[PDB]
Amino acid sequence: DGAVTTSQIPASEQETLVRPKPLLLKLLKSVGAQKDTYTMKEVLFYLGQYIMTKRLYDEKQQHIVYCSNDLLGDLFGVPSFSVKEHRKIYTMIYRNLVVVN
Amino acid sequence: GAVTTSQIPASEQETLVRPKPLLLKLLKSVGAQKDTYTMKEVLFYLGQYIMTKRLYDEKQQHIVYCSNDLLGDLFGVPSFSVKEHRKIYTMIYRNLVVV
Ligand SMILES: O=C(O)CCC(=O)NCCCCCCOC(=O)c1[nH]c2cc(Cl)ccc2c1-c1c(-c2ccc(F)cc2)ncn1Cc1ccc(Cl)cc1
Ligand SMILES: O=C(O)CCC(=O)NCCCCCCOC(=O)c1[nH]c2cc(Cl)ccc2c1-c1c(-c2ccc(F)cc2)ncn1Cc1ccc(Cl)cc1
Repeated sequence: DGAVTTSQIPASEQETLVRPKPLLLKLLKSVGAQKDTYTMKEVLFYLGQYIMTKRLYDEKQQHIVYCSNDLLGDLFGVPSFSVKEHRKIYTMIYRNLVVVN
Repeated sequence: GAVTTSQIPASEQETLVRPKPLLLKLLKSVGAQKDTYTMKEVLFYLGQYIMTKRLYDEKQQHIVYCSNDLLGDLFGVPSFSVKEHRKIYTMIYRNLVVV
């Protein structure tokens, strides 16, 4: 299973095991995820998959994602965001999941 | 899909190309349906291929290790930097056939 690491977020935090809520789980499965429980790295991996495959990044500024009017925009609750602002991105993903025990 | 740059003239990114069979197969493995693409479109599918297979280095995410992968056979290097767009265009241009 794919996973991505960032240098901006503590390791132990990236390794948290989590259970996506239904909308998020549906998004992940739409890009090939098979399971119900993931580390946060694996969640970041499949969301990268999704952004890429729907070409949500802006053609001119490819670090800006326009998620407005898209399921991702629903989940995150913003029209757009920068892929450089990782803590921000973790904050947005968190309300869409439950931590496992 | 489609993607573009700014180290390469935008006109040139729109150039219409016909990948050779191995490169075409690589593109088919990530969902490309056509025989001919814009260079932008080819780049887009190559970026997807690299993302999906995690060819990029874990730490240095702008470095791609293609050694021992079909991508390496095509490109003829074991690694390269995604920031060197001309070098990447050149590698792709060597893997086309004529429409
Ligand atoms: O040329 C330059 O100057 C810059 C080029 C460059 O450095 N490119 C490197 C791209 C590396 C991509 C590695 C894989 O990344 C991911 O899996 C990933 N997952 C994400 C999920 C979200 Cl919600 C947002 C972004 C990404 C993302 C990604 C992306 C990305 C950009 C556009 C796109 F369509 C897909 C992914 N770029 C870097 N990353 C790494 C990353 C990891 C964790 C976090 Cl919290 C944020 C970012
Ligand atoms: O997290 C951070 O702090 C910084 C991260 C960041 O800035 N991310 C930028 C967003 C990534 C953009 C994704 C869309 O890009 C592509 O479609 C693309 N296609 C390629 C084909 C090859 Cl052979 C190599 C790289 C890419 C690539 C890509 C990538 C990339 C990096 C790692 C990866 F696994 C996949 C794509 N990063 C930027 N790009 C843009 C780009 C466009 C044209 C050319 Cl000639 C070179 C690069």
